[PDB]
Amino acid sequence: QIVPDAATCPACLAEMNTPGERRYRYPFINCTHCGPRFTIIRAMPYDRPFTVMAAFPLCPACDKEYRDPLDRRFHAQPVACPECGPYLEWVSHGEHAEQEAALQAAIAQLKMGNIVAIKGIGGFHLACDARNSNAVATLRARKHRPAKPLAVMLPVADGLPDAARQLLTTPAAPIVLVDKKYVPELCDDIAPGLNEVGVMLPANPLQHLLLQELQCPLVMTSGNLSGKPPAISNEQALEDLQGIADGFLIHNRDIVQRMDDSVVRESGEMLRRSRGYVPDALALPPGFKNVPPVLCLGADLKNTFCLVRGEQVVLSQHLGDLSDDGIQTQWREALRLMQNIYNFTPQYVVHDAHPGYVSCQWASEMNLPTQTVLHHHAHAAACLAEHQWPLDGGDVIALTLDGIGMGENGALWGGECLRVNYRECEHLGGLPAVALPGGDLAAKQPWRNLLAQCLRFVPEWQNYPETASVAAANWSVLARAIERGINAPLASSCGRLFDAVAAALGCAPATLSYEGEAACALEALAASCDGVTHPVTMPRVDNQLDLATFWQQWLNWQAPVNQRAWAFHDALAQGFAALMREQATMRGITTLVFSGGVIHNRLLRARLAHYLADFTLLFPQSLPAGDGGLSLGQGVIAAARWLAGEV
Ligand SMILES: [Mg+2]
Ligand SMILES: [Zn+2]
Ligand SMILES: [Zn+2]
Ligand SMILES: [Zn+2]
Repeated sequence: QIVPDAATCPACLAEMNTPGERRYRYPFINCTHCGPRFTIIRAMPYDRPFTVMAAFPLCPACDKEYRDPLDRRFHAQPVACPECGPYLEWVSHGEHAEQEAALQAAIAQLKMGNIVAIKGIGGFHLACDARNSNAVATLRARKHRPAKPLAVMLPVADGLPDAARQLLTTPAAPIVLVDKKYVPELCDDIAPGLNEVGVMLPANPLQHLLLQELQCPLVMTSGNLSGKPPAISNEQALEDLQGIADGFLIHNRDIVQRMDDSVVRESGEMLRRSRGYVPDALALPPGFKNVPPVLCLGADLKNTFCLVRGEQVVLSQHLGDLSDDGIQTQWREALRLMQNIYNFTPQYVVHDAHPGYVSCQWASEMNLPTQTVLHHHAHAAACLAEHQWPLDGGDVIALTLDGIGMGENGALWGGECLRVNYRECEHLGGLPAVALPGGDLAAKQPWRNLLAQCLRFVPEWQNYPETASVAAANWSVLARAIERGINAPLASSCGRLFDAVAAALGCAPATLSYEGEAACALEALAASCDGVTHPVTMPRVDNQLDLATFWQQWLNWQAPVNQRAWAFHDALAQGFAALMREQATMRGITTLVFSGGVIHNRLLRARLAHYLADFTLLFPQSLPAGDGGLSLGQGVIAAARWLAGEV
């Protein structure tokens, strides 16, 4: 069996720190229990000749250890020592070094407040002293990332809550989001405007050597260019990162598979499932058996694919935005190895119903029967599958909250109440559909969504101080485009409503630098409020939330910004709760499901659970609520349709 890439174990770490050991300070020490796996395999079977390590014949001392059945390194496929293995290389503007000297050059650069690219297990990181305001601002400037929070590597987990330390020290070694109050050493440009910081521990020998030396937190963020796939080869690292990194700590062991760090909350909630979890298979729910080989393509953002067969499913690592330049190479290499590992040949392909998706174009190149699944049906089903809801388990009422997905008859959904089972999705109601002014621009500039909401729902909107910058523009050109349906499609998007409220509070920049930045900012603001008595509501009118009443009460309820943010989350949760209660009770449904990327909002979860104590509630935990779990949903739905003998 192949197991996920694993953090250096205590025994290899001790061997590495023991003077006189042959592997003393060797940055590529591994044994049968730890080290790279999925990332160094060319083809099956798992055997040194079919791994990146075939290039390095073993010295006799190594080979004796590889061959002794009682030795920790028995059949350690990528075992090596300094005599026979890979070695470090340092590259920096006409300066070069190797081995221990390569390591010391990188350490001296980091200590001086410089930024170094470091080769890891599944790609390259950019690093610098996370206490150094100057270094962190220079990294943000060079990478054009003014806001998006940076992951930080700490030497140890001391001082973090027990739940965080437990997750941080598993073989998977994820990034764990922890309250920033636990880590005062971090300069304030690490996650500005947010309440959490992603911390990780050293999990490969090179990282242990660095942190043992530096004894301070290091920014350890992905080594890529925005809009491009991460580098996995030295040449592509050297090329992509030359404007950013002051020097490069690289080496000559190949990485064959892109594998980003996994990201979880301290609570155990999965955000990004990659290194340490891939390629572990998951058991399908009861009633799923003898399923034919199905390839599920997932969706266009935060992509994962899924292989479904028998009574199991296996998800790929995070592969990013499928629209990015040359991402198909990494996607394809990941598909090849995963199919090789599981001896899998698909008979069917399932993909999203949006005909404009890249993933849909890729499906048509495959020469297999294809089928389509609505985006929000798949979110809801991934959450049912994760909770082991049986094939014949019965209908639930689902709340699927995200930015935008294609719904029935070409509609753009993102804030819907649905009656759902593994075969059917019936739309019951939700947010009103509101123009996205400027189409793709509506996700980047929150004021567009505020304008769209004001035009539809807020009489005399120009008189409110919340709308001043909008009001002062020549917004009437945009208003005219909106009336005429020119690049202004209607969407009932929960994410765009967050954006509209964030625009009205002024709590993100006018143009955003990353997807979801305004919603994250609004939630961080709301979470500093412990709850407040307020008059803001979102009544139910038929089967939609009445935003006219909402805006009138919210815009006229003066209070500190945190309390206004809180009141929005509370009113939205109460209004959706009332919709779901009526829908579920009158159909005799006792179980509710919640899914979509907006459901990663902790305040909204907590408020929903508060108003829906009379129901059994299913939220995602071991898979991402967002598009990272979508392939799974597609897979259980295709399986359930086949199992029913559907045509
Ligand atoms: Mg602390
Ligand atoms: Zn080990
Ligand atoms: Zn050796
Ligand atoms: Zn989605």
